[PDB]
Amino acid sequence: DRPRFSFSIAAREGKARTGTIEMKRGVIRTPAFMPVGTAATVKALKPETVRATGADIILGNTYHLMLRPGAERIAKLGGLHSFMGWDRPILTDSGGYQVMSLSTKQSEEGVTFKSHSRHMLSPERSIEIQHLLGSDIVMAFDECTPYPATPSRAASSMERSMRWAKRSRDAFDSRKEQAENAALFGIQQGSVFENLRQQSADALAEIGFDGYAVGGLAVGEGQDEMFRVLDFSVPMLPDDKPHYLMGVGKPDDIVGAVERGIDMFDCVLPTRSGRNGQAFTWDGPINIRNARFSEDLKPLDSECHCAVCQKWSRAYIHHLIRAGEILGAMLMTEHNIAFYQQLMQKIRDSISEGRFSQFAQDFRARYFA
Amino acid sequence: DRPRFSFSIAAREGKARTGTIEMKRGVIRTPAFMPVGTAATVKALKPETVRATGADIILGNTYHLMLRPGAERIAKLGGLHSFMGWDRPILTDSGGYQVMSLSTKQSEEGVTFKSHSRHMLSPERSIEIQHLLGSDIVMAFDECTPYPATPSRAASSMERSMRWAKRSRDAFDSRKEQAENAALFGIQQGSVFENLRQQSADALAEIGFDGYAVGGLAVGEGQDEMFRVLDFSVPMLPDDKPHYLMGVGKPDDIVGAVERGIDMFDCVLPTRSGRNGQAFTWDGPINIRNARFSEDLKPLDSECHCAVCQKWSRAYIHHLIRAGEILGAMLMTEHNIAFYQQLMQKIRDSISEGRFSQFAQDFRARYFA
Ligand SMILES: CNc1nc2cc(C(N)=O)ccc2[nH]1
Ligand SMILES: CNc1nc2cc(C(N)=O)ccc2[nH]1
Ligand SMILES: [Cl-]
Ligand SMILES: [Cl-]
Ligand SMILES: [Zn+2]
Ligand SMILES: [Zn+2]
Repeated sequence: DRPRFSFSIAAREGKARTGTIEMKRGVIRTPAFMPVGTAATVKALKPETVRATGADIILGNTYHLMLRPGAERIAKLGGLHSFMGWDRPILTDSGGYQVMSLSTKQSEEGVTFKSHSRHMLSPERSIEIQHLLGSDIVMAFDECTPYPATPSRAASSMERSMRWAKRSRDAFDSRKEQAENAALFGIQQGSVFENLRQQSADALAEIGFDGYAVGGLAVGEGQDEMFRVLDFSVPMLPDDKPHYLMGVGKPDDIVGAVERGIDMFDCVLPTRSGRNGQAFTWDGPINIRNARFSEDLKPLDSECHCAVCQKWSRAYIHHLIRAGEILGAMLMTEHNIAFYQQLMQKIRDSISEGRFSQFAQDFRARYFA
Repeated sequence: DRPRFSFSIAAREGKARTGTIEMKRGVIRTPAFMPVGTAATVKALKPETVRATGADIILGNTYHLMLRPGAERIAKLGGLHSFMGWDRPILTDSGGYQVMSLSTKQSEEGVTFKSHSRHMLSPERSIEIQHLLGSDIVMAFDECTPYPATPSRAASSMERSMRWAKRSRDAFDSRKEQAENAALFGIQQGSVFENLRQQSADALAEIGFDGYAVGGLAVGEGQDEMFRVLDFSVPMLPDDKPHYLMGVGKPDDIVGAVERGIDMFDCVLPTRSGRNGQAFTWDGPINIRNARFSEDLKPLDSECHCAVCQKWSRAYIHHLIRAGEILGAMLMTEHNIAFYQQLMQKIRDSISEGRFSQFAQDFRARYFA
């Protein structure tokens, strides 16, 4: 039987790594992309279709699930895995980002908020909610500093996040069944400031976590600045644990983040933009609503191995999306998630073969041609 | 290789019949239920899922397809079968019902209408559109008399429909590829009036068709009156050809119509009401939105063999529908279409075994308990 948590690095190229996370509910191949399952569903896909695209793990949103259908209710029904029919690992976010994005009164104890009914989130309650859901990878409860942030405000926010990281650690460890069966990741903060990022990394490593997220990015800073912060921030984290870049991102963001040592990603882009008509291809994204696709018999992408590209034309999917048909959302989403997984597979294989730098260059030349 | 069209009756009980229609693109088991594929999609289902539920044939809507994406466009892309990915028989309605329901200037030539752009439908253009789509069962272009109708107006409308039935026959026969590969059904009209129904049946049998629809019902008259009209109307049609009741209906409508000699059905009820939260069960319909289902771990129906009932709870589907999630529409629709197909299978098996009258009684006692 698999362990609670084991991360093994099988191959490296520069800062990039490829390997596996073994957990009780399955193996996660890294670098990994996690489809987002907001309200206990990856939108427009059955779980078997999510798995068929190659996903090893999905993300669930604590903030949404605690509001609807409710964490205690999900626990009474047997947990999130049983409820939605996904039996593999699930990583849950802590709610700290979405509570400030979608709901607030902030204090050292936590955050009180009104649902978009009054509710409360603290390190202790966030960890408890993630336990009730039956999460496999639990995220510490933090504060995602807005961008831009002054050094003083970034420091105060990071310091609070580090105090909350210790509270998250202790709450997780107090719950025997959670501590024995799930993993806990800490979140580095510090905005764009190298000294704060170092202080945050040091605090998290002193507490000790199973993996380390780079928080506070993809908040409006742009790719150049995100990459600049990753350049110095990722090396500060323990090398032997997974590095998770939260909320990223576009295909080119993923490639460059892997070049900088990131092992895990999540983003709503493939699902949300798929429903809006944007399809990812190796020649860049296309908007299938465009009239130029109305009689195009080619698949969404000429090389993609997904079931959508084996079976339906651009012309048909164009019609479905223009007509507002549910099947349009289904087909666009399956293709986009499959494309993302094929990207991750090419990344993993190229690192394993010592040709990832060439892959990244070739990928960019074609994607942006 | 299968013939263009062969209907064979394998077993009978009273007025009920069970058998098969063999066509080039597949065999249709009768009595048959056709899921409705309005705009080149059975809403929220891949074609493989439609087939997995047991459907042998689907219905396409000429009125919608001629407006979006266009009949000539579908032909240029290879036909409706290729376009949507359904390789089995498709029956297309003629557009006459939907043009008056959804769009008008009526004349002996046809109907001119504004899209909900000005457009035209005549017997000749309707048959041509159905050819361009590549329909396997083509419906004659008619006029669905509103209910209630005075005897004079019902007669005038039926007489026009019979003139249009001859024009439909001649247009179909003029097109060699259509005449050799598709079938043509005529539509009986005459409102609720026995003498007009007889005149219409006689006119259609004189022209000669591959099958005969009972038109003009399920237009507000209620089940008692629909059954009363079927009592005298179905025996007027040729016994050796299929009898198609257009736009019907609820499970109990289907059972009673089979008792009266109907072989084919279509209805949006399972798909449309599924998206609205109504699930069919052997104990009657339920509305999954109801709070009583929020913690109900049972499947939608306790006996249903569909993939939804094998895998997900009422509680989960309740959550999805309340949240407006696409997967809720997908799961409700797959279950409802599967339920309808299981109903048709039980009907076919009970007729084959000479126990359909008992099945109908047992079905009604439980469904309405
Ligand atoms: C889409 N961007 C994004 N940045 C994030 C940062 C965090 C975080 N906790 O710092 C979480 C989710 C995030 N999503
Ligand atoms: C839902 N009721 C319904 N009655 C129909 C009658 C016709 C007809 N052509 O008489 C066609 C479609 C129909 N749908
Ligand atoms: Cl999404
Ligand atoms: Cl529908
Ligand atoms: Zn694809
Ligand atoms: Zn079912």
